[PDB]
Amino acid sequence: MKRRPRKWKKKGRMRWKWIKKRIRRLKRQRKKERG
Amino acid sequence: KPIIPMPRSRFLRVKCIDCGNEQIVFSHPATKVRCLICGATLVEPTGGKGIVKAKILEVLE
Amino acid sequence: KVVGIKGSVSYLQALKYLKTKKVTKRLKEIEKLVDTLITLAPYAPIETIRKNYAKISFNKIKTVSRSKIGSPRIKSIMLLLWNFGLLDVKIIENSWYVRKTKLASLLEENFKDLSPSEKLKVYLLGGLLVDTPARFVYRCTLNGVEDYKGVKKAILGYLSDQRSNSLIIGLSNMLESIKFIEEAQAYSGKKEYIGLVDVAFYGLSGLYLDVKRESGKLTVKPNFRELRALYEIDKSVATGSDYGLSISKEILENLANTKRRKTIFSEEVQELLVNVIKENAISISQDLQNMYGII
Amino acid sequence: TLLDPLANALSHITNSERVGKREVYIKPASKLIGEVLRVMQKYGYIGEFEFIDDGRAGVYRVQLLGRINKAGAIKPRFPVKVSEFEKWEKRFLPAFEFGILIVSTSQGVMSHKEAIEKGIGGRLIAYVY
Amino acid sequence: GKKAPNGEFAGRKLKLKRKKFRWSDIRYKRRVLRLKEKSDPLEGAPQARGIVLEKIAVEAKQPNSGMRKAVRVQLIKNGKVVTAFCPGDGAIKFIDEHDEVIIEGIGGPKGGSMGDIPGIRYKVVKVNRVSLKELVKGRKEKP
Amino acid sequence: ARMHARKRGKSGSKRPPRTAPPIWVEYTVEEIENLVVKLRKEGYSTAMIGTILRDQYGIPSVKLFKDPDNPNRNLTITRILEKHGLAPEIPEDLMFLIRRAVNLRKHLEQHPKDLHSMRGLQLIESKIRRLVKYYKRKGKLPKNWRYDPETAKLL
RNA sequence: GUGGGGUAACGGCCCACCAAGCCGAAGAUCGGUACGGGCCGUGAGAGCGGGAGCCCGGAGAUGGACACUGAGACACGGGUCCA
RNA sequence: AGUGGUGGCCACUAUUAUUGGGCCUAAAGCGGCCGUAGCCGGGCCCGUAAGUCCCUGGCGAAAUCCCACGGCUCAACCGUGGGGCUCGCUGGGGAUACUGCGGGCCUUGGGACCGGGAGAGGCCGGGGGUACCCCCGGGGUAGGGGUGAAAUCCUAUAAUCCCGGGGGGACCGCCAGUGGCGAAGGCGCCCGGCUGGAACGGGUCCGACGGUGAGCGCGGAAGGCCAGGGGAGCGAACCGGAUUAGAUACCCGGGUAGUCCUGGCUGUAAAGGAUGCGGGCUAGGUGUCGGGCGAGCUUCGAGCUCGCCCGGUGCCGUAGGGAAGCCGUUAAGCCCGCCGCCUGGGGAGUACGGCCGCAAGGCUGAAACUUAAAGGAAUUGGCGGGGGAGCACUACAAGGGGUGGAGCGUGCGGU
Repeated sequence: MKRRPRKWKKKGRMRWKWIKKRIRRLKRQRKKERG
Repeated sequence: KPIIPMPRSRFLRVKCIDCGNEQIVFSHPATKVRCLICGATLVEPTGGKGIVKAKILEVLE
Repeated sequence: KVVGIKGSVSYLQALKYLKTKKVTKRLKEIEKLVDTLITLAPYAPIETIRKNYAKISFNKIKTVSRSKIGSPRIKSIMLLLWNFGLLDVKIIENSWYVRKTKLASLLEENFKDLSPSEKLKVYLLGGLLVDTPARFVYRCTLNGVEDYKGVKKAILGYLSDQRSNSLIIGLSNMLESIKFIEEAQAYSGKKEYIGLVDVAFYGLSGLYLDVKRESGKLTVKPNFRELRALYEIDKSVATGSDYGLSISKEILENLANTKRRKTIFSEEVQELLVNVIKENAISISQDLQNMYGII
Repeated sequence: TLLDPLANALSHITNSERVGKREVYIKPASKLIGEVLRVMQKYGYIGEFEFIDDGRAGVYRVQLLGRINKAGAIKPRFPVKVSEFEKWEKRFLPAFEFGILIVSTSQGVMSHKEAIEKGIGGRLIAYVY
Repeated sequence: GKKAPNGEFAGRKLKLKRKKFRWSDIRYKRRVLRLKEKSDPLEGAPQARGIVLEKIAVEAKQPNSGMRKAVRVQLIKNGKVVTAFCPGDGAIKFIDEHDEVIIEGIGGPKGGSMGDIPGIRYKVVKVNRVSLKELVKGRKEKP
Repeated sequence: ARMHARKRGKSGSKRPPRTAPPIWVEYTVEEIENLVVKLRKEGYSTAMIGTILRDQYGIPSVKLFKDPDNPNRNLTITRILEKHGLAPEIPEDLMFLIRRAVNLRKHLEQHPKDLHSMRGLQLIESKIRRLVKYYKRKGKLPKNWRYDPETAKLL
């Protein structure tokens, strides 16, 4: 995981922690489907 | 802060109390200055200048 | 399943440089690692294990750099040494228990003052000379095997040949490793898992073989020039079964085709290796029966 | 750690004269520093300059006349021949023939103007204007 | 600290650093790998000859309100299909179904969609080899 | 004292810019050699030898005396030890670090969980290795010579 | 490397033996891309970009392969074979 | 006699920064340290002359380019004459200032030693404190607990509560700070044992051994994981009580993993000073910490007061810098060294691939397409279930009158 602090400004966007959790969920399911 | 650094420490020409031994000693010793003959302590190495115990005769630069 | 060594797939390529005199840092690492492993494992002879075996502390194995070596690497080298019948290793809950075999402590003693490369080379050859799974793989190659399918069919036949009780356990492990890694080596290009057939092909790569990776496959090819020397050595000291695997006519004629190569080592080393196993064939063979065989 | 006495000296001079002191002491004294100090004083930028035997590396004492605007040592010792010299005057000086540069030619450290008629190349060492 | 390396014997690193960071540029990356010349439907062609398939219009971006006429063109050269804006007043009537047409990039920012209409990349110039501007002016006649 | 701590403290010391030895000294150049060899045969290193000479004998510096055996080299206590088969083959400065490293290594053997001392070791062996490399450049040490902890135990 | 072959000619170019060399982190190998240069475009210049148009050098006759004849060719308007 | 549209290239751009950019707040210093190659390196003498510089022989074709003259009206074009390149190559002579190479000399930088003094510097053993929980005995009836309210919940087989005994795990309050120490994370009960480091004073020792650091190695908060133990309190999940239109929450009552010990893995954070490290230069003021010094006080314990020097640690502040916020010797000012990173926004830290890990995850990392801004400091209003002050009848405090109940008038919503 590389990041960019500029995202953490909440103007119009979800809290970054939850987004970073959801993307992990998607990666998990995708790798599981492949293997 | 001077342009050139001078040494603050001096030397002392010292006559001993007991046996009358004449010696040259550093102003800031690190160990106990023992006379040649009687062996008694002369200067005590402290944090700063050593604590002379004999009698000074003359300072030297 | 039984051995899922992951993340060190290419760590065993370096043995091929032992075929020549090329010297690398990696080969030096292998040399010191194997020497340390052999030194650690004692030659004592479930209660026997963890009483006159040696638990291995992974984090306590360090190079001469005060730098550690990856756990999969230590696992791979230990598993290889076992595969060549040089170390008796046992797996329990989170502990590897090692012990020096009988071929070890003899190949160790007789060659105490060789080069590290010479020491390793004689170790592999001495393991190969006796009835070891490595010997079975070498016989498979002599039959023209260059794939996992060929060796699995060969061992299926041998186990079904009613004279497999001397090495049944080790060969069962071989078949197990082939299972559940066939996909990695045949059906998925990404392998990330080295089977026992793969580590078997390595080592042979350090004597007379070259290995090519093809979308998981471990395609094999020997060279007849080098194969001739140890083929002659084996027929000179025939302390090992054929396992009912004939030499192919093609490999036979191609061995006949080439000219004689150098005898790997010096002739003194050749005769020492010959006589050491000749005079102790029974003891090492029955130790191997104890190790891989049922009874 | 110290790396180059000369550039440090020239920065010392410039920074000391921005506030506008009178007597400046440079600690790391070397021969090349003196050969440098000859040149601009020959152009009247500085007053007297002299060497003081400290006992470790010597000190250089200079009086400042308040003449120099900027005096700096070009580091990467660019070797320059004669006929292309102008290409560097546009890089370090504010106007046509304003100020000088120092070159270490085969004949020693010396001003750039005097090198044009002497017809000598060499490596640029410093500049002042 | 000081921008580095400044050494007289530092040519290798001074060159390598600049070459590396020239990749951080985007236009140079766009040129040297020529991926403009791999993603292009027009294959670096300021013109192309296509066949029209159906006329469509799009809503202008807000606050601009209206109906922007255009057509869909499959390209005889290669076969890709793209939208094609039609300029002129009432020019959609002039452009008919199944027309040989000449199409060309619309000259927006970076070649993007021009002005207040999104998505589109190209505009029409000649219809059946006849310049559309005059036909907007009515000076000529479609064959 | 900034290679590791990077702290600019200056507990250093000052010497006068003296070229000639002081007039008030009475010992001749021959007596200082006798005194230093007497101290050294007792088993004193050149640093502590010098401290004693300046402390009780009151001599500012041997370096202020010019070598009778060489007109262009200042006399040094180390050179005097060399003049009479007393100079050490391993220079004192590195020998002290060797013994410190060995004893600390014993402490770490007895205390595996002290990582601060581990780092102290990690830096003082870098000091030893740096000076070994320097001496290899200068040649005072044999080219093949390489510190090894097991050999260091012997030393 | 030794000793030989064929070449107009030296050369592993080729052959028998002998030995383990050679290259690579300063970028080998592999892949992408591409005839090199005099030059040309732009720019105050440092520089960036390009190499078709005239001259020199390199190479090719649909892809491939091969001889003869000739001082000179594997030969655009000479020859032979596969597709 | 051109003129427009479009596409490719250079400039515009110092948006590729050698000349010549930034990285505290706008994209941009990796959490920290060590260290190889490489790069950059103290002063003086002697030698060499490779680089470096001046002179000179051979050589870089023609064509193009600059200029004078001449010919075609002139021009373009052509010739006569002079000049220029990538001219990178090569023969020889001359110089020794700097770099390089060799030899010698010298300590300021760095490293090394010694004396007292300071510090939550680390590891190991022993002792011990307070509080808390459980258990036993005595007393005590009639509740306790908790909230905005209650409820769940414990309790009469004696609860809460008080006293007297037993066990247990965790942690070591105030002193405590703008204090100290540590490379950073981080480090506090007392004693003892081992161990690292710094500062101060003395160069007393080596003689440039140095700085940086691609590759490399190391240890490194909480949480999670593997194996065994342990589990007083707290408490992810979960289970109930409540609240609400809706409660998966905030609130309350319980409660597993966790939190603790031993071995190992994971390599993570707004690991922030959002400031990579070494040297030198540049007004000052102002307190404490350590060491040293000079005085005075001193019941003579650095015990106490004032000045000075060194190191670290704040604030204010001259000039200076910056878009400003602000920084301003502990620099975000001026020079000298080296590595990393940054090149509109989003996609995206994603896809694919590689490497590591037991797993979760880690280290690397695009493109298509889309958009005119994103973004930063800062001024004026508006607003706050923000604060402070002042007021107040189209407001309330106390008091009085009265509508909405019935009908009617007056005009209105709606038919």
